[PDB]
Amino acid sequence: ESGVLRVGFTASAAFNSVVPGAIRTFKRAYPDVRLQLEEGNTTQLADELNEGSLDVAFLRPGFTGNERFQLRLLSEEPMVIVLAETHPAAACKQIALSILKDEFFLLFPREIGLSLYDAVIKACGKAGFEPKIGQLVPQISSVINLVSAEMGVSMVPDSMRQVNVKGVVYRPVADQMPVAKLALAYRRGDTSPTLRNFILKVT
Amino acid sequence: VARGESGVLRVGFTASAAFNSVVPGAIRTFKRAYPDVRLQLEEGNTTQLADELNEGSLDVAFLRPGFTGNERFQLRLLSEEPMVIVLAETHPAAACKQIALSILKDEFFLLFPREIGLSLYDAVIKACGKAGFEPKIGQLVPQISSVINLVSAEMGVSMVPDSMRQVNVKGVVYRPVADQMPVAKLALAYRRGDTSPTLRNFILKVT
Ligand SMILES: O=C(O)CCc1ccccc1
Ligand SMILES: [Cl-]
Ligand SMILES: [Cl-]
Repeated sequence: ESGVLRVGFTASAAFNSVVPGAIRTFKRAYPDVRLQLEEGNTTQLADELNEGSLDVAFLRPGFTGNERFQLRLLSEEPMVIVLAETHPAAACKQIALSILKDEFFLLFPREIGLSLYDAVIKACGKAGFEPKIGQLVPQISSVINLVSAEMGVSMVPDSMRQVNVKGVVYRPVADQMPVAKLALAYRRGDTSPTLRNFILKVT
Repeated sequence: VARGESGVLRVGFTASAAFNSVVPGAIRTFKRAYPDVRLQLEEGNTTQLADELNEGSLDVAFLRPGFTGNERFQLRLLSEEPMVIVLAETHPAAACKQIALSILKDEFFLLFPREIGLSLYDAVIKACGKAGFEPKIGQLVPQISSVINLVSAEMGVSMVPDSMRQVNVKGVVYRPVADQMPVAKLALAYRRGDTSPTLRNFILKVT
């Protein structure tokens, strides 16, 4: 219809084409709706849904509260490896996650950064080891730039390939099939026509 | 032994600054040539990084000059860099190789909170200010990366450093500004009189 709609997403989720593609499709079909967009991590985006300062969110499932919200599983992209071009393993078409047992891992801060981190370590432990914590920077951008500086490595969703930083390469892992999970989140009982049309343009 | 071969150096940099090739390049060079120093890297906006320099929780920073209180620190001006226009592929102005800023006087602009960004925000307003308008503030997001993803959603336009060409997001292109010459300055800030050897060797690898 027409009105306001507060849409949230994680910075890493925004690269996933389904996030700007849904905002594009909704902006075109309902150009009178006042869109108000927000960026934030999974837990903070959930607190806004609870309090009411947000209507729908592109977040990662598994957070503590997925029962009291309506969760629409969206897509599953694979997790690739960020490698410095100077690294000798960059020549490999596919990397065994086992090969990076002796490298530092630049990941999200262990605290509010609860998304993806837990997915890296779970896929990483399956290769039979636990990554030593390298540098902890709260943004994917700086994670990828810090790999360019030869400060370590990391695992990122395949949608991170759009960050074409000179000096880094993106290679999938052949040992396993790690994936990044995304979900559409909104409260269980919402009657907003402006919101309703959004889940319909997403799905 | 205490000649900078070993020890701890804390380096700071802003989000946008990291994309510039000087920041990563300097770090690897220092790392390569001084493996045994514990590098403690961290991100922050220029205001936060400078305060960390003054308070002693940070040894050197890659920040943007001009911030208030910068005369208290030693600033080595790094290489300047032009500011390009970001816009969706579907934008009709994307067909041009160079864009005039007066073209987008009513176009919604996708900027960032002035608190998270002082200089780049100032450069944007000052550029459009010379173009003869104040930018229609559309949405505000915290990381720059996110304005490029939001510009992919046709939610407006924005102006970012030329380093962000590396953000090759499907649906956005970058075209330089033709009617003016916006720029994005970068400096290396440290304490005037910090004689930490590890710090001094680091300045050598930057300049
Ligand atoms: O580099 C940035 O991320 C924005 C530039 C900036 C940020 C904060 C203060 C001055 C300049
Ligand atoms: Cl000096
Ligand atoms: Cl001086």
